[PDB]
Amino acid sequence: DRLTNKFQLALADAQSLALGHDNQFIEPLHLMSALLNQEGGSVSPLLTSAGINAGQLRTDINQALNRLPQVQPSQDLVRVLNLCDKLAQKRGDNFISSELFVLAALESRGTLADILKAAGATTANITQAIEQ
Repeated sequence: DRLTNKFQLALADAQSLALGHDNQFIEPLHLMSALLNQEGGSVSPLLTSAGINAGQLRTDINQALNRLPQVQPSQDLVRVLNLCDKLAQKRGDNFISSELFVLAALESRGTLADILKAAGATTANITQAIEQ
């Protein structure tokens, strides 16, 4: 799609994570975990730059993943990805990058947004990190 190759690869990993954890749906949480674990990925350094502890974030995200029902993208994920698209359009980006997911997730309510807020993320410090 309009997604960067790195973002597409993280999505594939998110699917593997959901499968490996016996979850029926790939949730924004799965993608965040994949992005946090992506060597050379943009998400971890973006968070560190925004003043958010990426290490503790993956722990809280893993805790949330551990709470999901066990038994394929969820509508939650489709929704957040749609906002990523709109955000890329508003910022004038040619493609949808991983950093936008952090911003879109923060503005999409639900568990991931709650975790990000508690971790110190705000539309302001994430947007600043993105522009930087």
